[PDB]
Order: sequence, then structure tokens, then C-alpha cells
Amino acid sequence: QVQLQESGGGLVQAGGSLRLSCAASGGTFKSGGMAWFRQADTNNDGWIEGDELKAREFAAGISWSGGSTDYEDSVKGRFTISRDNAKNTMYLQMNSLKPEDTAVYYCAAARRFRAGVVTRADDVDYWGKGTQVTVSS
Ligand SMILES: [Tb+3]
Repeated sequence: QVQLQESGGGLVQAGGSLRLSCAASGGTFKSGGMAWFRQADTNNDGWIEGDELKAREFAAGISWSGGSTDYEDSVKGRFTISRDNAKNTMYLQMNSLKPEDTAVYYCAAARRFRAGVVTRADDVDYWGKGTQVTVSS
């Protein structure tokens, strides 16, 4: 019954910014954390193609209180995660967007995660369907 609904993806010029949101419904979030994952460019060519649409990598994560965060190294100083516990919503502020930030971004919930910031896709219970971030040069 838990549902995660992302918004905020769009078409933006490189160097621009987007703010993603994830609204959680269908349960209580008083534990664990949530995270943003994105499609993984598993063959390291600079593009998502073929079956990489199903691959996932961690971007940013936050404990349920907002008290703890972590980030993939290559988004540090550019992206900021935050959460409004009273509204059960999580945000990703994406500044200084780069072309290779282009991907679907997925909201992920891990209410039972004991170290606050979930980083592995297998530890996630619930996934949103994503929002597509498209960065143009
Ligand atoms: Tb690729």
C-alpha cells in the first residue's frame, strides 16, 4: 500500500538546476530512511542505453528525521537532499547540472534500514516509477 510519487524532472540546460520531490503515502515513515537512485551507466560510455534502463545506482540518501545524509561522490557540492517529516516528502536540489546527470531518478523507501542512509538497491522495499532528468548542452 506504500506509494512513492516523484515530481520535478524536466529538460534543463547544462549548468541549470532542478528540484525533485517524492511524496510518500500509504503508511507511516518514522524509521529508516529514503533515497534517490538513478539509472546506472554500467558500461561507462556516458549514456543510458539497452538494458541500463533497469540498472540502479545511489545518488543521495537521508535518514527519516533528516538528521543524516550521504551522496555519491560525483554529486557532492552540487546536489542537496532534504525531508519534511510532517509532510512525508523528500527533495533533491540539483544545481550545476551536468550532461551526464541525465537519467531517470527514482525515490526509494527503506523504513527498516538501521544506519539511516540506505545506499544499496537490494535494501530498498518500495520504489517510485521515477522522474526523467534530461540535461541538454
Ligand atoms: Tb551506457
